[PDB]
Amino acid sequence: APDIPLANVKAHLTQLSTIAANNGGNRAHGRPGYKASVDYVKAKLDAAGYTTTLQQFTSGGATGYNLIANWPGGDPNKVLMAGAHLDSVSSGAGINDNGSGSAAVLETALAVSRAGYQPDKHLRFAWWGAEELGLIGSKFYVNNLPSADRSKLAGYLNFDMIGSPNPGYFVYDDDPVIEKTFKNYFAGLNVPTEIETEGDGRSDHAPFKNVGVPVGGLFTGAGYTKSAAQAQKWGGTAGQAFDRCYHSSCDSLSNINDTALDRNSDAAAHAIWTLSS
Ligand SMILES: CC(C)C[C@H](N)C(=O)O
Ligand SMILES: [Ca+2]
Ligand SMILES: [Zn+2]
Ligand SMILES: [Zn+2]
Repeated sequence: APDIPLANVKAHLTQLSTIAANNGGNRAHGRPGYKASVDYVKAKLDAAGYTTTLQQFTSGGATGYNLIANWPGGDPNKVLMAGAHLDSVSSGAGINDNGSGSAAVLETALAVSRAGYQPDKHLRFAWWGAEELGLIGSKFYVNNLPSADRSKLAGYLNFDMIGSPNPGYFVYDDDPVIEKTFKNYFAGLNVPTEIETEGDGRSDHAPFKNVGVPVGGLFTGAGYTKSAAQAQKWGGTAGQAFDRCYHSSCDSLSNINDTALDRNSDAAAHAIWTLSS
């Protein structure tokens, strides 16, 4: 797998920050900042050769969208999916929650095209809308997939908050194969990892997990406090939240730790290449 360039990931975050600033200060469901985010991501994917689909749904009286991108080729009966929610809360730009996961998945999708990669399994990427209203977009996608198509899903990888400013390195403890793939990557960098407990079933992997699709993912921490033991293994500040700007107006471009964002973006590409062989 390729090394994902941190500068390219940060460039997507800068574009999402500008879109929020030009649209009222946020990228929330039912507000212009969300559709403008979808448009930026879709344009990059269409230029790289992906087949893109906009799935529309209505929640809380407003139209939301999911963006689904399929890389042509691969085994249609074994699909590997990776995704991230693209909406923010209305209090701010949502750069770490979840511009960080959205940008890492977008750059990995662009890396597949730049590399001319032809995977054995078919690759599909998704950006979910309305996750902040209760996983509405990912629930809509799973509820609308016929059972014949659900059985073709080999796994779903989720990236939701992967650039926290005072980070931890947490790996989901769901499917064992996906979990091991991420743990082995971090072992090679000599970065320890811990099992994800803070989020639980509170992100877009839940609807997939509930219907039997193997799931996994990465997380760097939100409102919980980093312990002394955690600061010893990862650096940062003990006694302070992993993300002091969670759901706040200060979740902006300065609310990102570059080392964590780079390591998690690289880990995402490593898992996507490894599991699609
Ligand atoms: C609980 C954490 C993984 C983040 C949560 N899913 C959110 O979007 O706020
Ligand atoms: Ca990198
Ligand atoms: Zn989130
Ligand atoms: Zn959130």
